[PDB]
Amino acid sequence: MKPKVVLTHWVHPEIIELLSASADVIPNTTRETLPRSEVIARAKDADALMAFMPDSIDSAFLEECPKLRVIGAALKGYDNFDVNACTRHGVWLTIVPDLLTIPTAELTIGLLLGLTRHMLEGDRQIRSGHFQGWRPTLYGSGLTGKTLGIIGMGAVGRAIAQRLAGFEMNLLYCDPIPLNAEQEKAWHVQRVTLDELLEKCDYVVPMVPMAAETLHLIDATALAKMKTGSYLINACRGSVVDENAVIAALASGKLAGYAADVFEMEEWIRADRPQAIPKALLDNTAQTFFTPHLGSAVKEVRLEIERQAAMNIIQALAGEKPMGAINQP
Amino acid sequence: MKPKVVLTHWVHPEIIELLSASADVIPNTTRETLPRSEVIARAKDADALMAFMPDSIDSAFLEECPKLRVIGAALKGYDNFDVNACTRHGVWLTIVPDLLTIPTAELTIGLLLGLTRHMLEGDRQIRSGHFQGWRPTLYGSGLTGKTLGIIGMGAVGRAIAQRLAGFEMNLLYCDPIPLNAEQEKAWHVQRVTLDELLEKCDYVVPMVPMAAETLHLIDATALAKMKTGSYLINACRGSVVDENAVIAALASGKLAGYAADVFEMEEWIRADRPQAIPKALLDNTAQTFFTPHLGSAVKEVRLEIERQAAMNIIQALAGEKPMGAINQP
Ligand SMILES: NC(=O)c1ccc[n+]([C@H]2O[C@@H](COP(=O)(O)OP(=O)(O)OC[C@@H]3O[C@H](n4ccc(N)nc4=O)[C@H](O)[C@@H]3O)[C@@H](O)[C@H]2O)c1
Repeated sequence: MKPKVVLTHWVHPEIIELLSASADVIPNTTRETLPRSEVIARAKDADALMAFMPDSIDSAFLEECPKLRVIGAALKGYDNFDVNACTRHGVWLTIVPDLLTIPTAELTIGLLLGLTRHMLEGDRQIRSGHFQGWRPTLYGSGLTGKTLGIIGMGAVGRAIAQRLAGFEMNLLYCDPIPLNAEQEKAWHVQRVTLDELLEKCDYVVPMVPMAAETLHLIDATALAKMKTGSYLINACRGSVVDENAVIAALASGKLAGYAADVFEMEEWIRADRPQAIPKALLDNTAQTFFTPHLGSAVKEVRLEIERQAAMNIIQALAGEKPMGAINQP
Repeated sequence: MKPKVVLTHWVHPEIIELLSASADVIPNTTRETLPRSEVIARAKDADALMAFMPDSIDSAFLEECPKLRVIGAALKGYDNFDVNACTRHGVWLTIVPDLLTIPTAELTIGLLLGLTRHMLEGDRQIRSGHFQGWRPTLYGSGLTGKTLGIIGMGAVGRAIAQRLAGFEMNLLYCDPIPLNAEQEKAWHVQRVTLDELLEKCDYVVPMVPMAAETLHLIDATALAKMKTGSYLINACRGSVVDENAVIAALASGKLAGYAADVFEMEEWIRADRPQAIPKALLDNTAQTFFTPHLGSAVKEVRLEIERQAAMNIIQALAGEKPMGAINQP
């Protein structure tokens, strides 16, 4: 009998066919997240699982699935997995590197341009049917000559700087790890401290990992150091920005706008956590621009992420050591 | 008429004999890489292609080979292939299992010993004809009693630690995921943070698994934390080490030497890659030891890689789903 593989979320039909040669596949045929109780029910006698961001693989999950030999995570960050529990239960845990970086950088620049040029309200004005030509409205803020700061010059930060290098801006970054001289010259980016960054920037773009030290890194104290009329673009992680302080800074005029691909509400791991995006942000269509965690939502990229997770499962089930393993069961 | 298979690079004669049973084989009789135009000229009417590291398969290539049914990559990865273009053109794309671990670990230790014991300069002095017996020269650094640190503890790192376990060294490692307690005791290897590792090590060996690769893990900041007089050995991947930072550390005396099997000029997916090994490294024969990507240049391993690629081609040409498929055409 073939091993069984459960996929918790929708995958491209080619991926199901690929896995079907060596396993019986139980897919999620909908675009929705199944409740944890239904994922566990399907996985209880599975040999393999393809896991996604909404899955929380803890010891209780693994105890319900005694046949599991590999979890192929279609993800880079494995915060939602208990790796040591996987290891103790004899379960390979694999991830996918690199693939999310560039589409997230591209989306961040889209949020920057959409927010600073009032493009959403512009589209709404077009859809109203009342367009009759140019009007002296929706005057925004341009990029050339402005100062943009990247907090965290890592994979996404470097992808963003490379792309903004052609926009004739003044680019700053802060990071405990500096770029080298060739990189700083290539992108014309200057290293500063976080305080200097917050002081000088028209646009602030946090791209740090979520850690104890970066929880609410952009809080009321950071916003108070920022330039009046500045913009904040958040596509890193939901709780790096204090959304209640942002609401206050928009109300007072400290921030001219806020754009975000990520939200505190999706950080289910923290106890003090809201279950909805604050209404004062949702109602403020004039000053905000939001996307539902679309950072890596590019069809060709999602397919290659799914392919890497599938190959890890195939390799593990064949008795090989999977290419993306982070543990050793 | 049998189908035709084009092999872009040299293979062992028994592989050509294996393929000859079901296909007419067009080999590369030389040890050279053919220009792309010649590969296309051979493969325009081929049913199958065996591809290697120097190959790159894009949509334009596939448009010129309308009879192609399978590309069997003699590779454990597929960065140089447009997988979805293969799929859309009806072409199977296959890979082989990762067979590189142990020969890479062995070569890394060869690099360590050759570099630290001045063996290349020693051989030069022998061939100069002027050897007249022992002299107080070419004094190097030994292994016993010294501290060596492996950054990353996946398959290759574990192979290195197992082999260095008998050398009476102080072995350290860092990895987000720890080794088993039985392995730590068996190899006498101790987990430390990266900072502790860089601080304590006479020898530093970056060997991060594919899931943990990051650009310039060893940069100017890391090198400034290392011990003065230390040695750096890179058989991992070119992008792991900032080669211009290394040149500066050799020049300053921070590094006593650098050995490498891989080079930044090899990173054809990174936009800002170089196209030569820096002249300041090539000239420095006194403090460097280099090999041209030989980590798995072992006859047994190369043969098995070719054999698996040939079997995939044979399977696909016979109308089966090949065992190493990564797509579904
Ligand atoms: N919206 C999405 O769908 C999406 C997609 C992918 C990723 N993400 C997010 O998940 C994270 C991973 O981003 P990353 O760039 O891949 O992570 P990393 O390379 O480790 O970060 C650079 C680091 O910054 C550090 N650092 C640390 C502390 C400090 N006080 N200052 C620092 O500066 C340190 O030195 C290093 O350079 C965010 O970046 C963000 O992108 C979202």
